[PDB]
Amino acid sequence: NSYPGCPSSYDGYCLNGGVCMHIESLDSYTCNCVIGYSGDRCQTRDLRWWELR
Repeated sequence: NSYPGCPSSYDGYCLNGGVCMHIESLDSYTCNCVIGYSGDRCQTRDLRWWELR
């Protein structure tokens, strides 16, 4: 499941320019970036159309 969360236990999980979101798949926290950036946060500073509709 997906859940909006991102404590200060990490450290700007999202960098470059991305939002922070908590996951329920394993109670893990992820992040979302934008074109030229994505993955676990914004590490994947690449393209790869990662969007639908």
